[PDB]
Amino acid sequence: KVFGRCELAAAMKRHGLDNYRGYSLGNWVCAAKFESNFNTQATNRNTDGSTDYGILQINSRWWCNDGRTPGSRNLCNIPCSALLSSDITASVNCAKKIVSDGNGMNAWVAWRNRCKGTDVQAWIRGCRL
Ligand SMILES: CNC(=O)/C=C(\C)OP(=O)(O)OC
Repeated sequence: KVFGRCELAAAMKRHGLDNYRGYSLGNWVCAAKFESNFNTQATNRNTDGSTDYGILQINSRWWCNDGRTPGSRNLCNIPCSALLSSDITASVNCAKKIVSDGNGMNAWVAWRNRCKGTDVQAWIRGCRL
């Protein structure tokens, strides 16, 4: 699924991500924008052989099991495929563990480089939430 901007905002709000660990909904939307362009089925191989999965590009080196990432962990206790669902529940739950790990949303490199410090509120401008 390719979410609309406000559609995704509403889904993230519905699943308790707005102001989770103090990150406003804008931040989650901006991150998903530059991670997946809103597309739940987004996958990208990393040069180290891990893969990033879904709207928030959760990585198999630590978070989810894909069975092909030697040495990795699965700290969200999910197959990475479950991060590709139309329903964002699994991604949202794992993103909550990721963002609580200590470095906040800086774990998402695209958030650091493209969202951090910006007028992230634009991402939810005009949305009925
Ligand atoms: C295209 N994939 C990515 O940008 C992966 C990002 C850095 O990983 P998170 O989303 O940082 O992974 C837990």
